[PDB]
Amino acid sequence: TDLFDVFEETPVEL
Amino acid sequence: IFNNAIALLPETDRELPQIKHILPLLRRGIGIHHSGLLPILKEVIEILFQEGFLKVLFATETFSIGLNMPAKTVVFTSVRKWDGQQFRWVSGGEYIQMSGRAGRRGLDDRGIVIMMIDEKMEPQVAKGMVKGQADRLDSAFHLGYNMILNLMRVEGISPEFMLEHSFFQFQNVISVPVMEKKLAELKKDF
Amino acid sequence: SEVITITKRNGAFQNSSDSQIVTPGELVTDDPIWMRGHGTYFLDNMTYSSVAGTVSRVNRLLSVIPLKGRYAPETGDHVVGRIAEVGNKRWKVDIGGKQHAVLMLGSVNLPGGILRRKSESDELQMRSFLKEGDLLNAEVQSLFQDGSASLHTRSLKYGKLRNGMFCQVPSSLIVRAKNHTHNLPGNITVVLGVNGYIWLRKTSQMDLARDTSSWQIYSDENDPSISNNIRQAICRYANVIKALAFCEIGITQQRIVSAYEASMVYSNVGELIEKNVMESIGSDILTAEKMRG
Amino acid sequence: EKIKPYVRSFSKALDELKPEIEKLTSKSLDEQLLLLSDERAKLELINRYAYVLSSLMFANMKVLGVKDMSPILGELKRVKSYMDKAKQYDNRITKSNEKSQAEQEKAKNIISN
Amino acid sequence: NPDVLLSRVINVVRAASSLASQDVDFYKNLDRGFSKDLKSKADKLADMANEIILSIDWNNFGNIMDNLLEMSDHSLDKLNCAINSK
Amino acid sequence: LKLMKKIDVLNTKLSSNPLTNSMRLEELYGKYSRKHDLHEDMKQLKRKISESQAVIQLDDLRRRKRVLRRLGFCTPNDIIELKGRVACEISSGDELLLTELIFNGNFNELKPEQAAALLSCFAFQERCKEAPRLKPELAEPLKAMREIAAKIAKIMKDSKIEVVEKDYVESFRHELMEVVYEWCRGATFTQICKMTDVYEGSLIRMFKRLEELVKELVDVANTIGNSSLKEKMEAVLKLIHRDIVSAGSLYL
Amino acid sequence: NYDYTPIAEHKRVNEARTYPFTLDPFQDTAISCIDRGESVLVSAHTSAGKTVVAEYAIAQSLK
Amino acid sequence: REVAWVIFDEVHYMRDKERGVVWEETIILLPDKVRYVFLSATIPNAMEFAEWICKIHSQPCHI
Repeated sequence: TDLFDVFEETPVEL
Repeated sequence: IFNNAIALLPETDRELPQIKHILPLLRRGIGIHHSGLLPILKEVIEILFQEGFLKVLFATETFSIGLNMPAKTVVFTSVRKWDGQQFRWVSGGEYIQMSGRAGRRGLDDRGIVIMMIDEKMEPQVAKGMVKGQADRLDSAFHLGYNMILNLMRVEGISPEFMLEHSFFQFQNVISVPVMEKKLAELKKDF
Repeated sequence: SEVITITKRNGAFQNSSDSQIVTPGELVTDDPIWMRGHGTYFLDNMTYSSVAGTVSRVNRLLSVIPLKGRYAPETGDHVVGRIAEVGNKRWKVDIGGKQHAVLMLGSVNLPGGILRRKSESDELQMRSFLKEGDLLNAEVQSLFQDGSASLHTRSLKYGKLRNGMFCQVPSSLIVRAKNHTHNLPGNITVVLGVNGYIWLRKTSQMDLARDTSSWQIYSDENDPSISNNIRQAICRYANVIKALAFCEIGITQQRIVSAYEASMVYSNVGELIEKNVMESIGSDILTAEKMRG
Repeated sequence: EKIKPYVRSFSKALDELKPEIEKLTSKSLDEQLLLLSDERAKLELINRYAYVLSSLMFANMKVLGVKDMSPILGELKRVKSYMDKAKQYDNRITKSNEKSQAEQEKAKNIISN
Repeated sequence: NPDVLLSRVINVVRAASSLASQDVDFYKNLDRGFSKDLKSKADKLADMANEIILSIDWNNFGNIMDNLLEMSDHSLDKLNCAINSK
Repeated sequence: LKLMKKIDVLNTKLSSNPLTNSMRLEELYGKYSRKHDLHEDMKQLKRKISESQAVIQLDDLRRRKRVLRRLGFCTPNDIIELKGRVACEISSGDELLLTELIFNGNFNELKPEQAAALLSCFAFQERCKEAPRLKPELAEPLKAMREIAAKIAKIMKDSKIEVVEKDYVESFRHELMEVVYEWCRGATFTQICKMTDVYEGSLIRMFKRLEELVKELVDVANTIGNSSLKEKMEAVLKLIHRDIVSAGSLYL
Repeated sequence: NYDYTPIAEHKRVNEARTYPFTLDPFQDTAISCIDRGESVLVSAHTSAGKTVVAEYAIAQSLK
Repeated sequence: REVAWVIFDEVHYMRDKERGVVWEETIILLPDKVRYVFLSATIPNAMEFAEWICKIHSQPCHI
């Protein structure tokens, strides 16, 4: 859970 | 007179080898010009060139700039010349600067320009070399850190101020009011 | 509503960030690899300080910066000179430092400029353009073999003062910046020397020219039009200098503005001399230093 | 309808973080450093100010909807790389102190032995 | 404090990641006022990014990130002399 | 299927809009569009002109503002340090290096014959034949100064200053050091002529360059107080400024 | 807004350096610019006599 | 401070990629009172120089 991985996830997309 | 040139050296220095070698050529009415000689050698030749004892000069680009030592006859042995990047066909105002050194004002009737070539050159190039063009003069401004020092050290002005009046952006000066005029047109037609 | 501060204390002569703090006679080290500069003397290893000051280790250079001493002259600095003497074609002039600066005869702005060229009759008129004790703006050129340096006025901006008042401070509290002439609301101008010498005067057009005749460069004249509202506003900026000087405050141009608006409590300008109130306003700004930046 | 939850939701997160910003820039980049003495205490303050801003400029650039996001993404692993370094440096400061205190306890036990 | 306010940043980072995930142009079609609210929510961003512009005060942005990371570097080199010489 | 819904507004709303094509709105579109193109292309041009404004050299300069701060020659408030005060009387060589060498103080155990060969590593530019790997008390300081400039050029590489660190090193030329080491030992001009192809005035063209160096080096310990250095500096200057170095001209 | 009068009209009141022979028309045009007191580029070849224009301004500085 | 005339010869070395920085900057560092001379080889684009100078030291310059 390194703190730059939130840049990397795909969001919750409709 | 030559020994009087060697008179201002030590007697140990009066026997230095390179000058022993060149002196019979220098005795033969013959001179060579380039940087690699001694400065004391560089001055004595041009004197004797200026006093015409040495009918011959084997020269490079300093004596092209080195004036007040006129010629009658100029020989172009290598047409092309290395420019740091390429043994290139010499451009115009180079050759024009490399032209006029022959022909004494009150004395010589003409100027004698003789170029040895070793290629059937393209016609406009020998034009573009000899029927030449005055070469464009533009700023080669760059930066250097000792300049960067003292403009901080002297208080009154700035290094930025230098750039506001540097000719290197005069490129960025000239064509823009035309485009402003085009903009003054385009702000109307809109 | 007073005349004098008379507070009494009888029966006594007197009321009675880490770095190396070294003394004279003291060893620093004996690593031979270090270089030996100012504040340092030695015997082949023994690194010996000579003052009360701080060890400065610069990357292989060890040197001792003191805490106490006169002003150190350096080139390119903007200071204020008081005219000491006149020499052959030379002048002597106090910096406040160790010695006088020198000032060549042709080192100055001539009236009419360079079209006025040289003349040997100019040394027959040294006293014409300059005389003793006078104050001016000067530009530190270069030095001698000792550490004594010289001056000049290579601008219109440098020149003989008028239109105001002098004050002086310790050289320490004056902070270095890329600028030294400062213009303050109240239509007035501080000319902070580096050396500890401070001139106030009214803002000129040349001062106004900085942010948008020539024959008056040795005059003892002022602008004749000087209001008291100019003059009394001078004194309010005057005391707050000594307030920060008594409070040991590095001078910020804004702090002065901050000193000035904090001084708007007191319209009685003569009350700007109080040991406590200067310290109070001194205490104000340091608390006000703990908000902004 | 479809936009109606998320836009008010995200703005509330802006509304959530909006006081946090003002407390973050309460005192200046000089002040919040110049009040501090330890360079380690100076350290992450430089980073964390950039750390948010990096995300901030990555956030607002989405609002233009520009298809490129690389020349802030190119800045992203940079800020990581400097955050990568001093942590590993500060790991080594531990081993400087972690084992030196065992040197303290050992040599006292040697005379005890 | 780092672990508090960045956790709130992470909170808004994911929310920033939650923003343009949906198709946003469709209600920009269906009204300007969706887009204008999205413009107005960007006016927060026109203010909230400006807070650190205010801390200083794209090609503007390309400048200062150097000068931010300027000051990062002179730490560790001083930390090198603070530690490796130590 | 949900993708087509973007058109399934346009299927509705375009037909719904008042004067979809009434009042020659199709033509009035091109009436708007000929305005709208003029709306586009001026500022398109005006971006170019606004792009055609500034000093383009600042990006070089802004990188160099980094450099001295990285070197500590000035504050971030740009106030010049004593470090940067050093090379104010240095123009004759790499000022970026020559401060650091003296700030790395490596000349404390260099002799006047020894450090002069290190000053041959500056006063001359044009490449030539390989010198041998010389006596290492030259070469190890030569190895020492090479170690310094890399870290310098490292941060120059970090500065977005496009300089090949490798090519930055071979900007330094280290070959005449032996001949420099022997003219320090009182060698004959005749003898040292044998040790190169490089012509004799060109030697003097760096010799009389080298005096300009060493004289500007004398400036430095005055500004620092390295009293050992000032003893060592003119000790060099004694040992170069001599017989053939005393050349003067004839016109003057 | 500068107040201009033609330099081709500039009757030089004095040869601040006199010269033995007939000077050239551009050299005539040159020295008036010195004499009227404005700066000037002249760009010629070295054999032309750009030297001669430099000879003039010395004395006008010296006088 | 007693110089009003400068004779610049060899002006075209401003296009020296080696040293031409010096000629350019030193002219920028001139006080604007001073008169100047400029001599160099023939260039076609001489006026550009005058067009550059005449602003930045704010006095006329002939060609």
